[PDB]
Amino acid sequence: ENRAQVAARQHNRKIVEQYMHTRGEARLKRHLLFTEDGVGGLWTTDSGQPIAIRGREKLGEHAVWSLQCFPDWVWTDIQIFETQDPNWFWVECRGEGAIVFPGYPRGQYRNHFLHSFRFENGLIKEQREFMNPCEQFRSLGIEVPEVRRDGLPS
Amino acid sequence: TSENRAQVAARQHNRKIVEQYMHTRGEARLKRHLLFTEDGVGGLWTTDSGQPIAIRGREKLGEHAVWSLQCFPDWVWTDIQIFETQDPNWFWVECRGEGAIVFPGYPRGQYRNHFLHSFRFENGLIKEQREFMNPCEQFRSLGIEVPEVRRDGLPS
Ligand SMILES: O=C(c1cccc(Br)c1)c1c(-c2ccc(O)cc2)sc2cc(O)ccc12
Ligand SMILES: O=C(c1cccc(Br)c1)c1c(-c2ccc(O)cc2)sc2cc(O)ccc12
Repeated sequence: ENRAQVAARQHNRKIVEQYMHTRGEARLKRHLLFTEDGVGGLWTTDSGQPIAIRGREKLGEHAVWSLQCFPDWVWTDIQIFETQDPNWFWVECRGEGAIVFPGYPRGQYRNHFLHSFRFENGLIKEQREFMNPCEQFRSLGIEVPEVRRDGLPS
Repeated sequence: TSENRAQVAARQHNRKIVEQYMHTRGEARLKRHLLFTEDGVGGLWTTDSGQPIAIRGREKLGEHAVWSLQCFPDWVWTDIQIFETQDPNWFWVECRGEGAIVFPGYPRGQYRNHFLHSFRFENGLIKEQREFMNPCEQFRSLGIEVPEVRRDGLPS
């Protein structure tokens, strides 16, 4: 069983690496790193509900959109964490690029990210990204509310 | 090997400290800073301003606990999942948290959120703790209006 666990972890790490380094036109094929029922998406949004893209086909369709609205996106400062689960990885990184979001002025978006990758049978079953949406608000020209700190110590 | 045994031992001990931290609640929070190195850092990495709020030093962490017990009087971490990593001195935690929020100048509220924690260790104690959440949920708990990204132009 330890052999099976070890085997899984090394292959899955390569897939996380490939995902995090997928750039440009290659993003159109990134969904091939998922299971047929794989899910990806953004877990931290203004509404408090995740935005999940469900299914390898819908993920492939969505990459076409992502290529237009984040045309030069790169992940940077990539740190991949294996865990005691050979099928679960976490990634700490930054990301940056132009943001061309429908209905908003073209801007530049930079943020810190955490990604969760869960695997099934050698491919990604669930990818989740977590960030501070306040930085995406700023990139879109949306006013960020400020918590009053006057009464706080520091 | 002897080096592998030392890494296993460090990871097992550090996991116990992460567990203790995550289950520390009530008055015990006043002593949670003893789980840190003398120069340890803790705090909140995701805020409205985009800059972390870092509390630097075991002494300052203990002093800050006094404020934390006033403004989050009954905080609980729930749904705790602890992740060891290939670094015996680096752990991640996925969890939820809940409690009253009693922030100066705001109405008393109830705050619920999802959290990720990072714990880095030195010599058996916490050198750096960092907390990551979506601040929009804390805005809601304080009665602060959350801006809405318009979705009309997006694929549905
Ligand atoms: O930036 C995204 C995004 C980008 C790529 C994938 C995913 Br999933 C989400 C956001 C949205 C989105 C939703 C549906 C789409 O088809 C396209 C974009 S809504 C929204 C609200 C926020 O407060 C912050 C970010 C977003
Ligand atoms: O919740 C906290 C917080 C930060 C660090 C430790 C603890 Br405990 C709580 C926030 C603040 C704070 C700052 C300085 C203090 O001394 C006490 C509170 S400001 C702010 C702004 C946000 O948008 C969201 C959260 C906070």
